[PDB]
Amino acid sequence: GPLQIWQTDFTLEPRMAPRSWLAVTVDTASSAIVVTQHGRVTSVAAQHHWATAIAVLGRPKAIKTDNGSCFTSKSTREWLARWGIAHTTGIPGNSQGQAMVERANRLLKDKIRVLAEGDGFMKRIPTSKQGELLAKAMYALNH
Amino acid sequence: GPLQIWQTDFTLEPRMAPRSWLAVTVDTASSAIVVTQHGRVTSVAAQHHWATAIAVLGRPKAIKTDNGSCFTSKSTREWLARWGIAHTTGIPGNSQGQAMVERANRLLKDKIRVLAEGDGFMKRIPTSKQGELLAKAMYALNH
Repeated sequence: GPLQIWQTDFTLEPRMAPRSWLAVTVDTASSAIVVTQHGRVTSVAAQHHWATAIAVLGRPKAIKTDNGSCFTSKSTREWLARWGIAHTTGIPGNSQGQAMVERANRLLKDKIRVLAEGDGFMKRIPTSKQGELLAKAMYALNH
Repeated sequence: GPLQIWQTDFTLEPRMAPRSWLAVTVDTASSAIVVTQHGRVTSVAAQHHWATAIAVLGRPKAIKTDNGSCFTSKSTREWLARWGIAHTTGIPGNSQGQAMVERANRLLKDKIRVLAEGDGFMKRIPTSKQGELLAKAMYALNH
């Protein structure tokens, strides 16, 4: 739709190392999730994530995040303005701007663990298998 | 929907080198496009592409391709059977199974060129900028 409001954060998932930082977006009205893998939490990683999320879900009206450096930076402020997307920040875990994405963090990590163990991976997923496993987890949660 | 029929092919786009092989899927009923970048045309690259496409569009009922090696291989036949997705092959360019995806190849390449030149890239896109540019092209065509 034309009035989406997203919540975005980062969560660490060592099953996906070396690119173990998962950037996670939930669309607040639909609950759809987009997830991407990153080697580090940086302003540019957030921006790469949102570029992917726009290609999957469409362009949102606003994004809610916490007040960490990758969200409060001049870089990210300009990227969001470039796209015409509004942005509000708050404290880590604030229920208003972040509780839904915290729940998606946990749903994703549980699903990644179940799929991985099912394929016989009890610890880190082999690098060559990670992309398809992450995409299967996203498919499964969105169904 | 639950009855999608896709057409998939590969097209070479040197603006995106070194990962210049674009895997392209169109959903035949909706005309939505998914595109991913690959360094080589292989059975596994097709499979990585379709894993992404399932996370974006949902699981299709069938996929139409040509009869190249990456589509007729025992590997790809098993991957598709694993997912419960039916598959038909035909001759390169057959209008029945491939004309729509050939049109998406051309729409994508034109859009990539327009965006790239707009950002001042007259030849290859800088590697660090390619992911977001490809995702912008996919967004723009699907809108």
